Amino acid sequence: INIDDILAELDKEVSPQQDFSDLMKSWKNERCSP
Amino acid sequence: FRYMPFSPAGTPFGFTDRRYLTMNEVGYVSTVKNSEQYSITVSFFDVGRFREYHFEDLFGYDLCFLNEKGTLFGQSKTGQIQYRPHDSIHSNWTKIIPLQAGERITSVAATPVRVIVGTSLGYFRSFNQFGVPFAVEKTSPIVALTAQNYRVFSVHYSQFHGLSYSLSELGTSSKRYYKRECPLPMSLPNDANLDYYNFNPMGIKSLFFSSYGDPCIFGSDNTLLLLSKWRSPEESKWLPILDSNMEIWKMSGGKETTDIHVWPLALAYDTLNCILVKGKHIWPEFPLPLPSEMEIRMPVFVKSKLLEENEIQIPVSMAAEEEYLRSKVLSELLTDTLENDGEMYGNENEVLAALNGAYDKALLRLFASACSDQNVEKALSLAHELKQDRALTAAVKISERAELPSLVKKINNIREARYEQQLK
Amino acid sequence: FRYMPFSPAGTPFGFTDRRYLTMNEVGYVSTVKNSEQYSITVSFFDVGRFREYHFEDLFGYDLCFLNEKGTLFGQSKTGQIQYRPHDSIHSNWTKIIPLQAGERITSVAATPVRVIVGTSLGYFRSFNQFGVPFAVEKTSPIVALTAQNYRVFSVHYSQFHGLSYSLSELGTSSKRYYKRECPLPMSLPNDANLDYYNFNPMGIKSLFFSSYGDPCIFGSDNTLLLLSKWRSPEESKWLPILDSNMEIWKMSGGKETTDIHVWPLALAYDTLNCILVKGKHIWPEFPLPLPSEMEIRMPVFVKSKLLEENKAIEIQIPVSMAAEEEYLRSKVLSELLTDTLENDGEMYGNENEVLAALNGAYDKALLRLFASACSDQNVEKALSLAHELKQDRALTAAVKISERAELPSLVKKINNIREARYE
Amino acid sequence: FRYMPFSPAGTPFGFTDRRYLTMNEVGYVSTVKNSEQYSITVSFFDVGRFREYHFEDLFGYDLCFLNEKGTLFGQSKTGQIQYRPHDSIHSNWTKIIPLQAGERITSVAATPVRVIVGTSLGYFRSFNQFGVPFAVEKTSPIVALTAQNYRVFSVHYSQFHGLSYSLSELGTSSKRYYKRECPLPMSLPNINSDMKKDANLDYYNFNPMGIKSLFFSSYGDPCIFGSDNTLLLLSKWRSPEESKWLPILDSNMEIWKMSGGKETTDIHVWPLALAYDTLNCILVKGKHIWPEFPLPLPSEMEIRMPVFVKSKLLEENEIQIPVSMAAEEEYLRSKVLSELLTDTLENDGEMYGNENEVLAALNGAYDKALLRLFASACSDQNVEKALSLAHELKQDRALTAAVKISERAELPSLVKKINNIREARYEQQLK
Repeated sequence: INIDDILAELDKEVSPQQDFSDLMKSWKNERCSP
Repeated sequence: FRYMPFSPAGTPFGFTDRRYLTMNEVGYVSTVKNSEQYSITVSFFDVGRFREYHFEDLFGYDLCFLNEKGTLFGQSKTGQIQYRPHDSIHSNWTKIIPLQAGERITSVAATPVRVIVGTSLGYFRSFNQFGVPFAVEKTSPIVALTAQNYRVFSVHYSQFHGLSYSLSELGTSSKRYYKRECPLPMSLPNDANLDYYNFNPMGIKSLFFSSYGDPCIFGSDNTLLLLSKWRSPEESKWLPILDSNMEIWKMSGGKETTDIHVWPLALAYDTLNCILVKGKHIWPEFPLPLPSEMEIRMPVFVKSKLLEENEIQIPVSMAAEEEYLRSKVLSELLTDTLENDGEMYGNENEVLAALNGAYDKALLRLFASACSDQNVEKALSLAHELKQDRALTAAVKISERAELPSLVKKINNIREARYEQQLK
Repeated sequence: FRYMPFSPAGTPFGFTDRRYLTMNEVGYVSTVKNSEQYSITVSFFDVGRFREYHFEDLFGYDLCFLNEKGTLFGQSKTGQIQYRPHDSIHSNWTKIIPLQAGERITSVAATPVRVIVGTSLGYFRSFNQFGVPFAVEKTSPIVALTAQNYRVFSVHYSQFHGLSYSLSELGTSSKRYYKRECPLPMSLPNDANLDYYNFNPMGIKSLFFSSYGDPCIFGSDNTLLLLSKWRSPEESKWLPILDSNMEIWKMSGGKETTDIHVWPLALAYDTLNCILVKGKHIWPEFPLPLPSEMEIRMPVFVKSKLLEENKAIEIQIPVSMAAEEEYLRSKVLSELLTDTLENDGEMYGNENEVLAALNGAYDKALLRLFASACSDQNVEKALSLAHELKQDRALTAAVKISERAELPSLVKKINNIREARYE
Repeated sequence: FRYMPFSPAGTPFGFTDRRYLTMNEVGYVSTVKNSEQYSITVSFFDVGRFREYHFEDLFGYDLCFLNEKGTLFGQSKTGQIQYRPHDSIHSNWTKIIPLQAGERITSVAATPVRVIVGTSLGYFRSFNQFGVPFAVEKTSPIVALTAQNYRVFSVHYSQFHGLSYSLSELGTSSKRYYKRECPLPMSLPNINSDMKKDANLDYYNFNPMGIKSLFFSSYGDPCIFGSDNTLLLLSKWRSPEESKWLPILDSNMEIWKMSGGKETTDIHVWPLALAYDTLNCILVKGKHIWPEFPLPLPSEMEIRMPVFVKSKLLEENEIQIPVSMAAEEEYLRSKVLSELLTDTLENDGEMYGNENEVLAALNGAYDKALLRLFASACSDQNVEKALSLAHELKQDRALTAAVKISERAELPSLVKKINNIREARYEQQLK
């Protein structure tokens, strides 16, 4: 018995933090690769 | 039996020589012995709108009540009070209370309009916020007193009457009483902590108010009560919501221990801020540690039936019933606060909405177990409480998966009667 | 003080090793302790409706409550209960009640819609008939419980303040109380009767409801109490309506026999069914005797006045004392029924004629006192009862009795009430 | 614990063989112990209207209650009463109450309409003057009772209840309650060990609750006088949730204020009944606190609120009081009499015809002494203490004279706040 999909429809009826997590991820990949 | 002066969450001297006098959700007041005199500190939990100070005592104060507007001090033998407002513009004043032979002062109160001094023979003297007296009234002896924005809560007691609260509201001119001397469900007491029971015989640690306007009281049973529906004259119930003998037993790994205790400060929406004192002596010491938190749980667990399932892990078949009660209780304190007075902050509607979403969801962990053991009547009555209508058709798809086909008809019989209700 | 697990009309062991646990109008329970377990013997009074079953008690159930639908047991120390309907289709579920260190279970109760368990720290746990809780609440400690279709009776007693009832009802929407802890006008007590007080220290024998919705209680005071107008909080008053010790002296005809003990069972609008216990024990034993019924009687008679009256020669009471009882019994029993027909509807259909029987007897019981009022040549003794009569045919009959007594001034006073009563 | 029978303001035997039974504004009645019988003597206070008569007691009528219409008696072991009115307008009939094993009767009552007898286990047995029973009702044990034309006032006590009063009313055909079994703020006599040698043991062996007298007002509000030596008074009893117990008088202050700072204990206070504002008394002066034959004249005494300090009167030297203290006492003492009197008018009306005149005479002296605080507060330069005093002035003419007080204080900023209170009355008064 899984109610999570039935709960996932109950509530429904680019983001500036995610850009900074990608600049921090692309910076660590830079300094160690040849 | 003796009367002792009471102040919210005070602490005695012990072998040391510095104690707190009050401790609530604004600041804490400490005192320090100079053999001749005392040095009183008034330190605050908030920083922005307030400053701290300290001054020198020459009388021996042992009663206080610290809140937002002022700081009402007191003296337990000579009958001498002093009122020190936090503002620099308004000046202080001092008045000396009439006392008869063999009389004390038990507790004081510092409402934004009135100032209440209740003594240990029953007198109820009420000033105004500058020092003009208004009344003298005779009631039962008073052993505790507190207040919020306009309301006043108190605990009477005699040697033959018995415990009784009283909950009034001195407004601008309205003096609407709500409960006048109704009885109160609490258990008084009957070692390292023998120094405590000489200090406070009544056993009430610290009574206070909520942040929403609901009285609480933390007894010596270590069980925080709460009052509901107090705007109604005939519906008041005392809902217990926390056992400090149980939250410690879970966190100690299923074990009796005599090291962690509970000292409360205030209440929030659903959390209790606590000074987890660790040691034999159950009062906190100096300096005051950081106030931790603790959640509220309705007392439905068993001390024995968890141990046969082996920190402590709970099966879901027992954890489901507790969340059923807890969102049921919290709704009745929230659905009336909006309807009668209203909301203060503005975000009160969305937490109300998400609390209903925990109500129907926690029922469906139980509703599925009722179909698992081939029971149609037990699982029928549970579908009359879901005020959320989008979970009604959600239950029908759980009815077919357990293959109780007559039960599938009955839920659709419920939906139609609540469907015709809306059209009228 | 010790808190003991009270059960309705329950008797202790005594020297024997078989005792009862309950008693009411539909059934009773006896238990016998064998070598290793207990043998609970459910046994009914009605045979035309239900069937007897009985089995082995695995834990030592010592609390019980028997109603028209089912039964409910429980162990006071460990805290395990059991609910068995008399129908075979519905199931018997077993739930374990959470307890603390040093705590008993005082009493249990069973409604056709709810189930209540009250402990000795004050918790008031409420279920439904399948085992889904509704609330956990905190009140004063409880020593007795009693339910009917919608309404629950309770009795509280703290170690400090105590002796106070609280008549609640469990509505379908919200529990709306009617008396929240009002004080109880009943007296705690001040060898075969030694173990009755080590088993039930309060001395409450049996508390119940009526069949017209009015609570009662029979304690160790040996007097039947009854609450009138319980719905309105303005005029709710207790009316003591039966002395149990005075009816014993009335049937014997001048003999005070101290080995007849009374044991009430139920109420049926006029009569009290009893167990005329004879012996050193005030409680009955094996086998249970027959039901015995007593017509209800006010405590308005004097011990000494009936002694000197019945000195020359059942107790013969004079008419001067006889119509005094009949007036009050017509006065109490009138008011109890009029609000019930006004608010609960008819149940038996013939209720409106019964009021004419009391109101008819209301007139005659005053008129035998009315001649008892004027025969002592005192004018002041009689004129107030001309108000206290109800009917107009009574005041018509009140003018003919005043003429033969040669009171011309009392004739015109009864006439003046007619100008008040015709308007 | 042992119960004892009760009567309003009744002295014990002491050591002699004559004592009083009751004492109120009608008259004092007394017995003299014949060695085998007893001899009642019924004396009045108004001799031009009614007349002193007496007879012989053959049964020990030690419970009594005297009023304007009749004079009831009673024995607390036989349960036998007899209603003997003053004039020859009624007979003297006798009805015997059924008593049980160990039971007693503690008090009686005498109203113009009904007769009430309560026993020591709660059988509230109601009669009338015409002698018929009404209902036997079961309440808590009763140790005190009094009444007036319809209402009754009782005091219950148990070993399992504690002190609790009850204010009900016998109407025409229905009895209604107002405060059924509410708890009571009264001190019980804390009898210590040295009082078993004191001269007052025989009083406390006679009366353990220490209630010397209870009575109604001249207008109909309840009172009491316990062992605290204070006169309590219940107000606003018609509203069921706003009852107040105001101690209007303390005897332990008027001894010390009138003895000139002496702690002399040889004078005592004994109440009889309460007037409009003054209190009639019997000033006993001796080693025994109860009055003895012949009784002194009924003297008057004015009421004082308890707002005076013992210590602060010692540096001010009959002890004299300053004007800095006398306004505040008079402000309170005129405030509660302006609360009791008004609600009797708007529910009942006039009882003697002169109620509006004493009403308007009181609100003026209230507003007059309120100015004395205003002149002391402006000289100490606390202008917000002055503003708080302003809203209480009831008459508009009180606001007018207060403007002239402000100009001698040289505060042109304060006077702006006062005049805006004055015009703010004008908008609401037109609604």
